[PDB]
Amino acid sequence: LGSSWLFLEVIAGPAIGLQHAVNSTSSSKLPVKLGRVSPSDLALKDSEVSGKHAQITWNSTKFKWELVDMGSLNGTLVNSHSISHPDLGSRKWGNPVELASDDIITLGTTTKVYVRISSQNE
Repeated sequence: LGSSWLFLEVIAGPAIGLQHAVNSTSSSKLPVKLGRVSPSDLALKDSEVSGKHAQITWNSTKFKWELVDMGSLNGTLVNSHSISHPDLGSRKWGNPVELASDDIITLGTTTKVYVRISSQNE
């Protein structure tokens, strides 16, 4: 580790108090996993998310941070905007949406996680 830093915090769900962060130098450990019950990184045990709603993974090539919607039954809205669950019946995995500092995700009825991204001079 040692490059950049992303931090997230569950603001309203059946697990208020879960936070997720990682460095831009993390490879197979970076891709976060927000979900109800599973190997996911955030435990949002809300019926809205059968198992996993969404996650995050970014690129250091174009320095971009985007999240995806794994079977977005309820849907994952970024900054109050359904960016990856635009098609219900489709339940498509969706394409990675780029998140930003001060953003906000909602993968259910009220489960909303704060999106923060800060650097680190090491």
